[PDB]
Amino acid sequence: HMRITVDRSQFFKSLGRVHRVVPILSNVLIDAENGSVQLKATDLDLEVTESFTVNIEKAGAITVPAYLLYDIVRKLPDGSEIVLSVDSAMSIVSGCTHFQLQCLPKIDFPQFGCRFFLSASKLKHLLDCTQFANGIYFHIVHDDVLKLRLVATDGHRLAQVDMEAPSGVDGMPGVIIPRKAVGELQKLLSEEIDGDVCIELSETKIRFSLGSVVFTSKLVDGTFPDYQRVIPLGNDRKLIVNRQDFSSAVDRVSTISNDRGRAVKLTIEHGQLKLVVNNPDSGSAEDQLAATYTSEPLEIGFNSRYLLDIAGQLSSDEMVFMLSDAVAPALIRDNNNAEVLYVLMPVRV
Amino acid sequence: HMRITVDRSQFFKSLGRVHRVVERRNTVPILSNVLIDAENGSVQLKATDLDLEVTESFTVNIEKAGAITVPAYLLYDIVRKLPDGSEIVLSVDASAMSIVSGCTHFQLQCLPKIDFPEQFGCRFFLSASKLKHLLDCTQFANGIYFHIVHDDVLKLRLVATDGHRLAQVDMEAPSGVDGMPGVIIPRKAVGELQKLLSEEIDGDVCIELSETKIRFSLGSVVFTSKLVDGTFPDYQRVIPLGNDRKLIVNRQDFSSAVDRVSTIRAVKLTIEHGQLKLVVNNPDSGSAEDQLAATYTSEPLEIGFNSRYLLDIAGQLSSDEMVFMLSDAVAPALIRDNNAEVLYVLMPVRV
Repeated sequence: HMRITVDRSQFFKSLGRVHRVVPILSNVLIDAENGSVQLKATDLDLEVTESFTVNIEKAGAITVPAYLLYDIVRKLPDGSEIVLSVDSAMSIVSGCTHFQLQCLPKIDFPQFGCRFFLSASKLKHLLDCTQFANGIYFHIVHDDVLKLRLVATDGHRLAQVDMEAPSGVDGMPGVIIPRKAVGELQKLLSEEIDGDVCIELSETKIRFSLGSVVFTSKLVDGTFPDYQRVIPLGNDRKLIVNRQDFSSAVDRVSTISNDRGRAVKLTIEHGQLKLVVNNPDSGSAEDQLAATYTSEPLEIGFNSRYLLDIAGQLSSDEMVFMLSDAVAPALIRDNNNAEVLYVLMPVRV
Repeated sequence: HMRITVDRSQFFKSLGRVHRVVERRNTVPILSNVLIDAENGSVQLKATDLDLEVTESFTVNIEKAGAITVPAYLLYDIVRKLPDGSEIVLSVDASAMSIVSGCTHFQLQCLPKIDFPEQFGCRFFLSASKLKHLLDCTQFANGIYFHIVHDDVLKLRLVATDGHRLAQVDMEAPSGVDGMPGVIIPRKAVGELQKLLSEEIDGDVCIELSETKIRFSLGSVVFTSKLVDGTFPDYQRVIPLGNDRKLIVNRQDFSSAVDRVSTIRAVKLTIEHGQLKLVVNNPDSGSAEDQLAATYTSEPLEIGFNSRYLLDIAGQLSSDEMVFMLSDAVAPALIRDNNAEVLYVLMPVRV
C-alpha cells in the first residue's frame, strides 16, 4: 500500500512546478519514503522533480494522470488536508470529497564531470538575453578572465551574452541546449525566489537543482559553427538613442502594419532620427527622436518585433548601433555592459 | 476639413465600447471602418455589422467640425499604445486622416462619411442594474423572447428555452410598457448588450421598441438591434406542472461540491431522507464522490443532470438556499429560489 497526508496549499504549489512538463507519459509519479515526498515527471527529453518534507505514513509509489490531479487540488478548499491512499486505484480525500483515480505502478516509470553554482536570477537573465534569438550554445571563452558565454543565432542573426565564470567551470566542454529546455527553465526560474542553482553537466544531460526542484534535460547532437563568423568586425557608423524613448517609438509606428509589413525604416541624419512605417492598405506613420549620430546619413530598415525583443533585453538608458549600409548586419549593444551583444539582419524598406 | 483634440484615455475608453461590433472578417471596406461625427460640443463614435449598431458620445472642446470613417482595430490598437493622458490631434485635408501625438504622426486610409449606412412606438425606462440582472439569468440558457404577462400585476418577463431546457425571469413592469408586444432578440445582441452594461455606471436605460427594431440608450451609449423572424413556443407547455418532490440545499456548498466532483459531464444525485450523495463516474478516468446536507423528505430519488448547467444556475441564483422540484429520474426538474421571480427548467440525464 501507500498513504500520505499533505497540506493542500503546500501541495498545490509543489504541483505547479511539474505542471507544464502514451498512457504512462501523461501521468506523474509520487514516491513516499524517508520523511519526504518527491513528485516527478518526464517527457523522455526532460525530467522535473520536486520534493517537500512531510510525514509519511506508509512508503510506496504510484503513477497517476497529471493535469487531472492538478485540476482536483485546484478545486479542493484552500489550506485543507488531503489524504492519498492506495489499496492501481488511488483514493483522494478532502472532507467528504472522495476521489478514485486510475493509476499505473511505479515499475512502469523510467556521471557528471562538471559541477558548479550560479544564482537563479543571474541564470534567468542570460536565457532571456538569448531565448528570443535549435538551441543556445553553452561554452566558456578563455580570455585570461574566463567568461561563461551563451550564443543563439539564426543563420546570420545572433545573440551572445557573456559573464564572469564561477569556480568549477575549467574543463567544461561546449554543449547545445534544446530550446524546449530553456523555456521550461525560465518558467521554473520565474516561479521561485532567487537562490543558488547547482549546474551539473554529464556527457549527455545537464541538471539544475534549485533546492526542492531538480530539472534534467538531454542534449543536442551536433557541432556549432564558430558563430564569430556572422558577427561584423568593423562597423564604422555609431548611433546612440535613449533606449526607453526608442522602444516606445518603435512600438507606436509598427501598429499600421500588424501584418507582414513589420518592417520599419530608419532614416538617419546628424543628431536626428526619423522613423517610417508605410502600408499601402493602411497608410503611413512617422516619429522623430534625438540621436547621437555623426556618420554619413543612412536609411536602413529592420523587423519591428525583433528590435523590441532586443531593446526589451538591453538595460542601459542608451542603445548603441554598429552599422554599415542598408544591407549589412547591425551590431546592437548596451552603453555600459559588454556582457551581451546582438546581431540583426536588416530588411528591405 | 475637420480638427479635434481629445484626451487619449477618455478616447480609448470611448473607443472600446464600439470596438467589438466592427466585423473584422467583413469584406466590404466601409464596414470595417467607424464613423466619427463631430458637432455641437460632443464627439459621437458609431459602427455597425448591419445587424447591430452602437453609438457613444463624449463632450470635447472642438476646434473644427466634420466627419470621416476610419478603420477600427487599427485605430484601437494605435490609441492603446499612445501614452496615457496625452492629447491627440485628428485632422483631415476625405479618405485622408492625419493623427498627431507629439512627434508621432499618422496618415490613415479612410472613406468619407457619405459612404456610411444610416419610428419607435414604445418607450420606457429601466434601471441599469435590474436590466443586466435579467439577462445574466438568461444568457447561458438564436434569441430570447421579450414580452409582458398580464397577471393583474403586469410582469415584464424574459424567456429563453431549448426544447424543455428553459430560463424564465419576471419583474414588476414600469410605466409606458402597456401596449408593448412580444419580440425575439438575437443572441448576438444579448451578449454585446451585457458587455455594454458592465462598462458603465448604474443608471436609467431608455428602451425604445418599434415595429422591427429595439434601441437601448444608456447615457453616452446608444445600442440598436434587429429582431428575429419566427415564432416562440408557448413555453408554459414546457414548464412542469406537478413535480411532487422538493429538495433544498446550500447554494454555495452545492456549486463547490458539484464543481469538485465534476473535475473528473453528467453527475448522479442520490437523494435520501436528509442526505444527498454526489457521484461522477468516468470509465477511462475513475470516480468521484461527495455528500452534502439536504432538506429532503420525499421518496428517495436518484437523478442526474449536466454539471455545467447547474453551476450557471447556482451561479445566477441569489439566496443561501437552492430549491428543486422533481418527480422521477426522467421528468424535468424545476429549480427556484426564496424569491421566485425567476425559474429554470433542466432536462435530466441518464446516470
